[PDB]
Amino acid sequence: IQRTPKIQVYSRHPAENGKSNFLNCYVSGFHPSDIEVDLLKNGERIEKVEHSDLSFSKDWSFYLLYYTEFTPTEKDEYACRVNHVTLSQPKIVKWDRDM
Amino acid sequence: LTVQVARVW
Amino acid sequence: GSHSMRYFYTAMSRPGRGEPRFIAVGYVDDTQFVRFDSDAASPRMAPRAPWIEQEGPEYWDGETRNMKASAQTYRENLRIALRYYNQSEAGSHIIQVMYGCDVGPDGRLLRGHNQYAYDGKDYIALNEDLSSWTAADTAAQITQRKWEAARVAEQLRAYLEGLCVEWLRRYLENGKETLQRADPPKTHVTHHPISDHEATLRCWALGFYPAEITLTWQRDGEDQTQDTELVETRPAGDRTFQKWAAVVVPSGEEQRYTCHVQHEGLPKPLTLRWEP
Repeated sequence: IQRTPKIQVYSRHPAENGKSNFLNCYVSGFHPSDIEVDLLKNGERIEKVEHSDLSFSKDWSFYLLYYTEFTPTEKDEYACRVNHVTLSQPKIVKWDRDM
Repeated sequence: LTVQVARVW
Repeated sequence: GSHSMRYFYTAMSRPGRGEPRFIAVGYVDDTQFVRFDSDAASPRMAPRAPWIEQEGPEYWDGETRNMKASAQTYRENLRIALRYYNQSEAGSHIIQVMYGCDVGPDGRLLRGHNQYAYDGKDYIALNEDLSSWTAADTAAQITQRKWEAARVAEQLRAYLEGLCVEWLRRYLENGKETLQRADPPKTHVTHHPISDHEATLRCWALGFYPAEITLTWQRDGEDQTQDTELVETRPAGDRTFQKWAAVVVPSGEEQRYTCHVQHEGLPKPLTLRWEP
């Protein structure tokens, strides 16, 4: 029995163009623990992405926070790409400044 | 502080 | 007010790719303060919060020794579980452990925890009496019999009532600046038309600690539980947490909706509406 990840893409602080910020991708509710997470800038993989230490919730499902420093603009599009054994194909969630 | 011994199943 | 210390172990086998990985993390409330990872270049219990850094070398060496010992035991337990469930040695499996103590304002033990899972399902758990066990299946019953024979529960009770509470109290004093500070949510309501006759009202809560929070929408003073989209509380990366709740409302009826926010950091619950 396996559980597919929930995915949220968001910024640490309220986004304003030109201001330094943190781009977050939070994956949770999944099992087993193996998971592949990329942060994308205009469709391409961001290189310096860190993540939290593996932990889990009371229902034993795992969660992880992937994050990177970034400066939002009007042009630049950001997303989180996630693969998991429960997923036949990687799942892409776009950053929506109001989500 | 962690518990000091783990138990065998 | 009330506080908790929690440790979370994950032991994951990986046939053909070396010995099972062992990861341990420790929390006080919603603040991680230590980690151990057997896959690190130099595995050791390491600090993850400022207030734990003051612990001396005997703390860090002792905890490192313990985690390496625990890692070996849980690698053994993974082999044992294969036998108990008649499973092949070809698959990857996971043992999880969570244990710790809850204390009240006076620092007295409220209750202890010591629970185990195998492949994400309940395996065995120490009951609230800290003296008996609940086993989830006939495999765990074997473990229960072993642990009853060796009187494991008494040793866990001793830890949970003693060192767990004692060290939690120590951490709370050493980290009082942050562990005993509630940051209230910064809140606002956003409004976005979906169509000519419907709009989304989204109630935001940002920058709050601890993670525990209640966000609710009411329509004419009645809870809209079933029609509210509620995202999981999420970490901002700066200790604080975020959450929102959204409802879809008929255009022109926005002022019939109120967002209600409850958080430890708030002197009284907040009521917010959209402000055009």
